[PDB]
Amino acid sequence: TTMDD
Amino acid sequence: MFNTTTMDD
Amino acid sequence: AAPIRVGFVGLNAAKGWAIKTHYPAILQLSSQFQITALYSPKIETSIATIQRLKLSNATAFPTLESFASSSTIDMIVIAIQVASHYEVVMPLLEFSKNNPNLKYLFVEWALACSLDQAESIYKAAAERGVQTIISLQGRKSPYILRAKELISQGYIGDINSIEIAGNGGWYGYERPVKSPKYIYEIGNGVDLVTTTFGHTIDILQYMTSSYFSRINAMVFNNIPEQELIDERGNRLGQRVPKTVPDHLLFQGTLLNGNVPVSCSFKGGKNLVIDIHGTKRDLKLEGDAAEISNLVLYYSDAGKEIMEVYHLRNYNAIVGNIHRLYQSISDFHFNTKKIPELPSQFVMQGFDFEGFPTLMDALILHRLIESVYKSNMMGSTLNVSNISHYS
Amino acid sequence: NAAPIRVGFVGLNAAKGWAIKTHYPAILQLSSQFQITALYSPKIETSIATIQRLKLSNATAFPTLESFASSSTIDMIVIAIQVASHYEVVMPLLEFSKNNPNLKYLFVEWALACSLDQAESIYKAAAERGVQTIISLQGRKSPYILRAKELISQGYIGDINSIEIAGNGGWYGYERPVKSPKYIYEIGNGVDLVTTTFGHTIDILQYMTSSYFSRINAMVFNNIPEQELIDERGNRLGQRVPKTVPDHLLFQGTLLNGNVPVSCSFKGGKKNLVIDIHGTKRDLKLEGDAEISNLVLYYSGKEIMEVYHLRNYNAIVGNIHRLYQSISDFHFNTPSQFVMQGFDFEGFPTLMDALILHRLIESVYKSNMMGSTLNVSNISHYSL
Ligand SMILES: NC(=O)c1ccc[n+]([C@@H]2O[C@H](COP(=O)([O-])OP(=O)(O)OC[C@H]3O[C@@H](n4cnc5c(N)ncnc54)[C@H](O)[C@@H]3O)[C@@H](O)[C@H]2O)c1
Ligand SMILES: NC(=O)c1ccc[n+]([C@@H]2O[C@H](COP(=O)([O-])OP(=O)(O)OC[C@H]3O[C@@H](n4cnc5c(N)ncnc54)[C@H](O)[C@@H]3O)[C@@H](O)[C@H]2O)c1
Repeated sequence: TTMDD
Repeated sequence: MFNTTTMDD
Repeated sequence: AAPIRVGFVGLNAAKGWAIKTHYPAILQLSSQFQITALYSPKIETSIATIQRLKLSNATAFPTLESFASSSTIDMIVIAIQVASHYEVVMPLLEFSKNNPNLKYLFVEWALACSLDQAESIYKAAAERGVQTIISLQGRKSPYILRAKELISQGYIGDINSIEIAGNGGWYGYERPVKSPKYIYEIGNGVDLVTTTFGHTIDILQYMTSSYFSRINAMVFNNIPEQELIDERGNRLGQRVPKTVPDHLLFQGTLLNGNVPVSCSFKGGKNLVIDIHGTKRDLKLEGDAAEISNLVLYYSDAGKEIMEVYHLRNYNAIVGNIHRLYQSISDFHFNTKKIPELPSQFVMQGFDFEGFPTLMDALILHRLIESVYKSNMMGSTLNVSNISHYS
Repeated sequence: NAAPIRVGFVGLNAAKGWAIKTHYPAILQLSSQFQITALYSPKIETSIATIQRLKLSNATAFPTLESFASSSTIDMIVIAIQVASHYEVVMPLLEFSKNNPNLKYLFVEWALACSLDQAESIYKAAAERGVQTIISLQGRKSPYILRAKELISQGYIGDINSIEIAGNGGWYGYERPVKSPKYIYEIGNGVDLVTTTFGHTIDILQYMTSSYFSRINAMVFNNIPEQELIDERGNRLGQRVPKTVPDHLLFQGTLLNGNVPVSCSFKGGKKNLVIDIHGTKRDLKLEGDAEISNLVLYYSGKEIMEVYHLRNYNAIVGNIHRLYQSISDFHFNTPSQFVMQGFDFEGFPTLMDALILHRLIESVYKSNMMGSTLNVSNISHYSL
């Protein structure tokens, strides 16, 4: 997911 | 029991 | 009077953090925010983005130089990979002297890949005289604010102790063959300590209105090789190196009250923050930016009381950035009308109103550094002076 | 040899104490295997009083440590007195005991002594005397500790990824019973949050996981220097007393086997205990309300939780009972003696096991003072 950055 | 039982040693 | 003109570096309609969070916010708050400027290394993407989002006021600049100089911008937002923050913001700040209208600089967390870079950035930001904003959106969660309120009002009494258990992302035994390689190599500004623990330890300090005095940390890489996986969730019989940590042990003391704090962070129930007070215990929990649940307990003839605070359908991920933007707007447009307020503040600190700034981020980076420093040197560090000046 | 182990007691008192509630009930149940032949108190009247209240038809009330320790009517001596008096009583006793060719076992309560120094001296002397030793780390005999130890050792939970521990311990919080010994609240008297609550717990942890620590770091607190006295009703008497023993302990470390991360927090208050062991295949949780009551197993479009709970098992007397059992089995069916139990299932904890523990406890305090992480991976082989 894009939240893992 | 809100006392100092013998286990508290 | 008029809306805030926003210049974006890192806004991309195809992918990224800013499209999922920052944009939806700016969309809702059209009366107060307007995107006037995009910059990408590739101008085609900036343009593509302006059309997909029908940004009727957006200008796609070709260069950092041109972008940073434009006077059509009141606030710049940086939402790119942490490893590129320093290389992009230091120049940008120089160029930005050609814009008399620039008022705000908004940067995503983390600030930089190192305390050094973070210091330079903060220094430069000050020299530029703009108001700064870091993206520690946890400070705007409804749960965090209620907790902070309850605590600061004496509802749990004096804080006796605190325990934190945490889970971090893709730093377990497995990795999506999807996710990049830059996330899993140390020094690129994204990891268990800097990110998961950064955000969490910050809201902790913020809820309890205290910094640490002493801390000790052990950092682990017990999983140097990870198992790749597909979208089904199945292992592809393939291994990849990982130099970022898979476990963090942290203990320390808060200045206010010398409160003991025990913390454990794992790489694989997302989050539990247990605050034990003299009158009440308070607990915050998470699953799957959440934090999604707040619980308070009280104690011939005894009574027990449980208070649960839960917003039924709340999307923390977009919810918190929203409130961060809203908080910037309420500051700009002075919605609570206090004519007696200056145009700028160094830091938020433990204040309810306002927003986290680069100074707040700096202090945090200082705490992160000290963590790593503690681990290598294998010693307990006195960190109570972090947070003195700049 | 078909003869009952003849037991000499120092600290058995029918009116009060730990040994009457635990040791005696055990020896009572196991009459076929244990017999009390000798008591010693500083006051001979109490020894005698005890022999009559308990109708100890075989007990002789000795007047002096000298006489007691010398008597050859004794196979096992049990020491169950305040920790602060262990060293002063056992060092002499051991010397005198050379006049008893029948002495085989020396059984001492935890903690061993008030300091690592005293504990070393005691262990040294115990060795020189050549008896088999036994320390009272009875958690090593809990049914729950053993089940968990088995599951873990049989690979039922996989590799241990990490461990968390949360404990509450004793009257070390904001309040203290008005009828309560002053000494247990003054540091250096062998009874406190670290030495006792944490001692027992960290031991069973090492025992369940069959591993010692390599590195550790500890912060110890006295954030509550003055305590509020209370009555039996549980109400405050508007009176405050000094307390120099700790009210909080933070502990983190790594296990040698697998370099497993261990996070621990101990509080002074009054949910007793949670030990969370996270394995690669399953989670294992031990709970209590500091004597373990309950073992939980978690595994895995469906999730499973399994709870192991014995009913009508009194852990207080039951774990002590089980310790006498294993001593009985030992004297009767089965090396002639051992250095230590280590991580073995059979046998019992010895003074060597207690020593290693005192060494870890000393490190905990040393880490807090030095203010640094310490290497403790050698304390199971030689001096700190
Ligand atoms: N919890 C949080 O607040 C949270 C969550 C996720 C990510 N973030 C942070 O937000 C930031 C952005 O994350 P992301 O995954 O969107 O990063 P990203 O680099 O993929 O997104 C930036 C976008 O800008 C463009 N770009 C890339 N590099 C650039 C460069 N060096 N100069 C100019 N433009 C460039 C690209 O088109 C890219 O799509 C990161 O710092 C990340 O740590 C914060
Ligand atoms: N293993 C456990 O979980 C656990 C629990 C509680 C206590 N204990 C231990 O058991 C031991 C006994 O504890 P206690 O509180 O019953 O001790 P205590 O001293 O209060 O009672 C023991 C009895 O021995 C006698 N005695 C006292 N001092 C003596 C001395 N100097 N010489 C000879 N006799 C003496 C007294 O008659 C006293 O009644 C202690 O070491 C304590 O730490 C262990």
